[PDB]
Amino acid sequence: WNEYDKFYTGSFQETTSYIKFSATVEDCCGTNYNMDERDETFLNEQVNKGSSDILTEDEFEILCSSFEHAIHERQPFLSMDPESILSFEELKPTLIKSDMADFNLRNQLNHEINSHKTHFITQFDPVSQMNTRPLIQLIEKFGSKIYDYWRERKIEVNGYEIFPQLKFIDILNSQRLRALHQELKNAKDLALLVAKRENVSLNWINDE
Amino acid sequence: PHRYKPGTVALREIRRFQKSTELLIRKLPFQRLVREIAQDFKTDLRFQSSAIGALQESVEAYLVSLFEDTNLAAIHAKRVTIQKKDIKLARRLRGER
Amino acid sequence: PHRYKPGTVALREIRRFQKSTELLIRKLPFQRLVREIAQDFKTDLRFQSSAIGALQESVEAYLVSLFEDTNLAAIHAKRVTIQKKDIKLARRLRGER
Amino acid sequence: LQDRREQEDTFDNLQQEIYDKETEYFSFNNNDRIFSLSSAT
Amino acid sequence: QSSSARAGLQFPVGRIKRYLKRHATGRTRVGSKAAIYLTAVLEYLTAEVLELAGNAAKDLKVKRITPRHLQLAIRGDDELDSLIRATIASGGVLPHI
Amino acid sequence: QSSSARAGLQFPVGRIKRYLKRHATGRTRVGSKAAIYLTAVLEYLTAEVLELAGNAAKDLKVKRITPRHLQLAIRGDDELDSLIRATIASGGVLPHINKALLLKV
Amino acid sequence: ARVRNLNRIIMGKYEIEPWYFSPYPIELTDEDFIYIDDFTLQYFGSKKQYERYRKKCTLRHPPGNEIYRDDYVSFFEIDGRKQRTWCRNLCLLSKLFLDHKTLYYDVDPFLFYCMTRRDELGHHLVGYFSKEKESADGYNVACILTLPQYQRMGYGKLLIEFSYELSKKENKVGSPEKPLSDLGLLSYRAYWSDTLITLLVEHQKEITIDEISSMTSMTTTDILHTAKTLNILRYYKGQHIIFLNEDILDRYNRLKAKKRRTIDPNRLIWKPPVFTASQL
Amino acid sequence: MDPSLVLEQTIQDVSNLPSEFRYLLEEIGSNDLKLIECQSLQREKCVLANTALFLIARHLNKLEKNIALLEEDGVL
Amino acid sequence: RKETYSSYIYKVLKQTHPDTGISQKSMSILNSFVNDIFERIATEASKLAAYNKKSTISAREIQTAVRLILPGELAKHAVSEGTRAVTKYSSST
Amino acid sequence: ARKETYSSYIYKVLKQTHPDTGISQKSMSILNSFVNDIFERIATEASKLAAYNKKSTISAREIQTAVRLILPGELAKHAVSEGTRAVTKYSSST
Amino acid sequence: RDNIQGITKPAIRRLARRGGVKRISGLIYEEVRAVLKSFLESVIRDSVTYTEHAKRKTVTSLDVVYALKRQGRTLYGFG
Amino acid sequence: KRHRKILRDNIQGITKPAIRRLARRGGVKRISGLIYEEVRAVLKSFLESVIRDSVTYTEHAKRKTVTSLDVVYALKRQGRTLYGFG
DNA sequence: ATCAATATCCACCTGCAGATTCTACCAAAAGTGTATTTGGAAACTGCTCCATCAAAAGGCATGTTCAGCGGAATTCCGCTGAACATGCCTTTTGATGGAGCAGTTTCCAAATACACTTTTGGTAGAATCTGCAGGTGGATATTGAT
DNA sequence: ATCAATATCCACCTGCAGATTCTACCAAAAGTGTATTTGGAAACTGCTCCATCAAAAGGCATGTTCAGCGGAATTCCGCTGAACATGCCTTTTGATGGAGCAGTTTCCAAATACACTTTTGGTAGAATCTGCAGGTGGATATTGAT
Repeated sequence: WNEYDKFYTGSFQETTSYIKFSATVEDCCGTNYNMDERDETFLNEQVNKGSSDILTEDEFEILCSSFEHAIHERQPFLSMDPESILSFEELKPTLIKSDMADFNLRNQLNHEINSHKTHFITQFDPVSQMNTRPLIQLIEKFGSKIYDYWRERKIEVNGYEIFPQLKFIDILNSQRLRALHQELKNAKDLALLVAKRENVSLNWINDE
Repeated sequence: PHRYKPGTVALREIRRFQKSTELLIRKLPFQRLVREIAQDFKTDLRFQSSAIGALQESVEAYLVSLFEDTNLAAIHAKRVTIQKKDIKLARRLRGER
Repeated sequence: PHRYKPGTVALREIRRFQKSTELLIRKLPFQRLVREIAQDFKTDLRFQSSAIGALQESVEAYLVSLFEDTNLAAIHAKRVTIQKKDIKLARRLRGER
Repeated sequence: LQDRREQEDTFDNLQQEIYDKETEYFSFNNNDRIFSLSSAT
Repeated sequence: QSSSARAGLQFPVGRIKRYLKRHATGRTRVGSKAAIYLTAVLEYLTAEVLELAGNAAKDLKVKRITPRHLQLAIRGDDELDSLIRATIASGGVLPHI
Repeated sequence: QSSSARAGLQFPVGRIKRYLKRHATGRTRVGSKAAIYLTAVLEYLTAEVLELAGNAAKDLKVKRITPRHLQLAIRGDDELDSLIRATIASGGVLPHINKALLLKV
Repeated sequence: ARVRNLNRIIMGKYEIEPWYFSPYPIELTDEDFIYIDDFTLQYFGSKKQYERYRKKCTLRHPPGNEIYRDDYVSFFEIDGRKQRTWCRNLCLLSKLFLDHKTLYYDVDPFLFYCMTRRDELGHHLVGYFSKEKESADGYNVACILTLPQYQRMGYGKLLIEFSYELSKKENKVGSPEKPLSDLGLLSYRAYWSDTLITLLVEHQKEITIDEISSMTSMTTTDILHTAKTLNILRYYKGQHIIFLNEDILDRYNRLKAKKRRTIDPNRLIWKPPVFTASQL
Repeated sequence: MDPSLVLEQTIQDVSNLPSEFRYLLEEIGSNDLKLIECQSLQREKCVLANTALFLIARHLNKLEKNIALLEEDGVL
Repeated sequence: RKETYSSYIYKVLKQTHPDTGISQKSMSILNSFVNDIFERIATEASKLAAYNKKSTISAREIQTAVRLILPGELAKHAVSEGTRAVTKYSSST
Repeated sequence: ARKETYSSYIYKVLKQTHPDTGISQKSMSILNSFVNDIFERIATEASKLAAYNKKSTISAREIQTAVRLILPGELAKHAVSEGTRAVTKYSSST
Repeated sequence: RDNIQGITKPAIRRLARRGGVKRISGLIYEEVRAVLKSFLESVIRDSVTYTEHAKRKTVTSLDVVYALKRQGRTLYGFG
Repeated sequence: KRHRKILRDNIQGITKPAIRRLARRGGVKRISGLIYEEVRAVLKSFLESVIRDSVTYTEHAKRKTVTSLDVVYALKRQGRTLYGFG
């Protein structure tokens, strides 16, 4: 009964009328990953020798998630097969299209604004998600160092996985069903009432 | 030499007769009534004491039932009196003729 | 096509419906009603169409009897229409138990 | 030019073409529909 | 010769005989003196077809179809106090407002 | 020596079995498993008399006699309908007054 | 193996020795520890991660719409259709707490309402009660259970006197079933004791019995159970429908303490208009 | 079947969502109180503003895949 | 059972006024009437002969039964036609 | 000079539940008429359904449905319960 | 001569007030005599045909309690 | 699996205002409203009071349909016999 | 006063539908004839309950005043018949699944019936206490005058 | 509100009808083994019948609006029950006769059984045709705003 304040950071603000909310798990919780403890600190064992570029604690937690989205979504019939998936250089088409924590259905209408620092910031991923670094570039940068650990990781249990699981007419009716699309753009464009405020509001002081 | 409020001694009359249970009609005029109303069907009958007793408690039971449902029809009629029309209409809508 | 006084097409309708002889509540919603107030007692039973026919004529005879004696209650009450108080009055001194 | 004139004149009418597509309910009366969008200022 | 049709009453005295025997419980039934009964089921059943000579006297149309049968029983007050217990199917109500 | 009251019952099995042979619109009747019924009257004469002395002590008369029967044989809510066709002899009528008459006039 | 699984489990802010077995994921039993936090509800067994792996998410508040709010405890509403997963694990949060009802069929067709403490950072659940969609067998509520850290300040009672308010906020009566209650046997009896005496103090009497169901939605088949749970409330109907009484009133004078477990009847609707005829 | 059962179910996941045009304004209508009278908390206006259509964009996953199931029958 | 009172109510309607016609469900109406009145007289006749500690049924207790369960004028005409037909059976052996 | 009533059995059932009781013979007659005509009531309707169910042995289960059928609800439920336990304890003829 | 007037207006006044009436309108007396004679003749006719059956030319209590058990008004106590 | 057959156990107590036809089969004039809910309640009461002892007759008869004969016997002993329909 | 379009009764023709009258199996109860059995009819005897018959007192009867009461009327208003325009779900006829009834056939637990044989529950007197019915009397609760 | 005037609640007093044990007795049955004859529990398998289910046609159910009248409230205003009180009227009591109720023994008669035919009445194959239900246009009430 003293473990509280290391996982009790955060802030809070009260209500204005009532706390209305709606989400799912996999768009509120954001990421999807999972680790052991014996890969937390000594899978990066001798990385102190050769840490010229990035080597921190909180930068390898995102790309430990993305690769196992190939198995459970792109090949759902793969239920017990040990000769499971193609190698890391052979799964290169699985990075141009994927669904890692539902990425590209979150990143499809994200480049029409181009905010001055960087674009989309949501209140439904945690506070420090930018130098939590983009995996656009880190498959070809340090993608190989996580694969062979994974390539032996799943096969000790090979078909289910060691983290827990869940044990065992046309007429006049579908016409408003497409007339629920005159909201085609009408929410973000008057979110763009003030979502063009910020690219020049942030920097009024630079005459001095 | 003192006159009560009108109708307030009626309520203690009905409490007095309702708490008590004895056979409230008097027996021998009823006994002469049942005898010379039985005379019409064949003459020269005689009775038994428990028989005429059964007749008198049967008729006070049926009479008290018809009085309570005509009273309840009366107070349905926003009316604290019972008249000919409500006893015969209660007589009808409890079914029998 | 100017309208006459309010009421006489209703009274012509009561003479029409009274002198006629058909069944009046429409049959398949009543069949659904007797089903889904029946299977709550015990799980799935089946019927046969003459039995549910007998159900609907029995219930229409019963509540037309209930409406005729509540009509006599309403005409007792120095009124021309019916309310809730005369219908539960009529069912009360009917003696539904 | 990026510090002096752009910051409101390109923002004076974008907030007022809402008034042709708040009329998207017609094609209840609700002409003075102030439910959701007219008071965002 | 044939025990019913010699006897001038033409309902089957043989078939009324065992229906007492299959039902009554004093376990011996008199043979000839059940005939005295089924006179009555002739005499009652005449007395609801014979005053169903009203339709052939006033209701104009000859083969007697079952809403005709609601012009004798309750409606004809002499027969009412034998058939309150029965509610006839698809007949209706005698007209009154 | 147990004379057939040995299903925890205390009503005469022999006379109810002879009376079902007495009534007997049919012919035969199950002399061992007619015990089912005279135990069933053991409920609702006791559950009639257990509510009898349920409030017969509230009138403080120890030999319970005819009026207090009706004062909840017809006020007991569900034993009313099993006795509605009866009007028991000289047992009184319940104390009830409609409150339209009691209005302080 | 109907006993609690392992020897110590924390539920967010305090450790709870659980009561019974749950259909928990089996393979976490060989290590001796299982622990679980408040709002993610995703299961673990070692504090090696959620010491700061609850930087998985910034969820402070559940997606139930907080439908009441007061000085002290709020509550909200979950349906099993707009969410599929964390709606499900809240029962398996407490199938180790509940004695009988466990899942084989999936828990989707039940709306799910959960009582909740206000907190300095994110408001934490205490109870849960489970209304079905419409007219299972009547039975306006189902499984009701409070989190075992936080009883005896009286907060486990006021949600079973919220439960009857959303019956005439839809205008049909309702009441629970039998299934079993020795754990809270007098608790719903305690509110059904004082659901009537607190609102029999105004009647201008000669009042019937069935309008109580029209005004407090507590049904016709259990008013008489509460009219005999306490003293004599009869001896007047004898030729009609049941009549109710009053007495020397040593109750309302005791209704000054243990009275403030109330609700403000002032908030939003709860009709699900859709049908969703479920078959599987 | 492909019209019939697949008709309406894209509205009860939007039955929670008339709330988007009623989530949003009164806290933009409470942070206009912060600028009517130096850039301390003024950053976070956009980061709840940009979440306007973001789940409607997740509905735009569904409300354009259901349109993309027009061709699942030969008529439509 | 597999029995009826059909042809007997046919012939009684034909021994009265021959013009009319028995209909489809009316025979079931009259059959229900005759079976219900027979079951009625049978149960009260059996109970009469039961409670007077007697051990057979005769003519006279069903005579008193059918007097016992009718309106007066129809009972008198019924018992008259009853005595008439039972004595016409008694005339010839 | 021979006639048989239910006097002593009703005396013993109600002294056995409540020992501080006494009975007038008028109230004993009122209960005798009670038990007698509810007996005849069950008898006639039970015999009627066993008649038209193509049957001749008057068995136990039709009087079980009979006592469910004419007795009102809650007392019918308790009645069929103690009848069930009665024929249970009589079947063990030990 | 008549003796249905043998029952008197305080007696049926009491019999009414046992039911719970306050007011008695002064002409209900003759038809309450009428309804009493109607019920009483309807019960004594089947009682007298019960006693005319059994060859005893007196009534008893047993046949009149069986007669009330006939016509839907079963009295108790006396049989 | 399937384990349960379809049930529309919902608001069927709204039959119709054909109570405004069968009222007019009786002699009643204008009807004043606000009686429809308790006349639907009493129709529900009488129907359940006849169908539950009819289905006790059926479940006694070891069957699991009802027929016309046992339901006309059911309302025959219930106090008023439907007549000539079985 | 009065015409107004609306609804009502009637002769005339038309599909259809179930009486209805053989044909006849045909299966099966019913008339008829014994043999003997137990139950009803009549006569009796006598022990009663039913009828009827005189002297103290409470409950009916017939009054008179007066005030709660019902009845009549009259106006005010919400709420109900009636109409119309419209949605909806009945509303009849096929259609295949599929099964629970139902007749038959079957073997077997078990209720009837029977001589005996013991207890055992009515009953009828009968002590005999006692529970309460009635009466008297003292005090707090209830109701009307002012 | 502040007492006179009823009266009911409580307690105590004796008398007496009467319930409760009791208990012998005892005629009458529960209750006991012993075959036993058959009605019933169950199980076979054919198959009529219920149950979902659907497509289109259309009467009919919901909603909404408008005019008005029936309900209801509140009133004034004759009148008839209620309430006392005295006068009387038949009651409610104890006391002496007498025809039926309720036992019995015997006489015969009528219903059991049982079987031997045998008409007869249920069933359906099925004519048939007319008695209805229904349209449809020709005479006649229908009861108001004007």
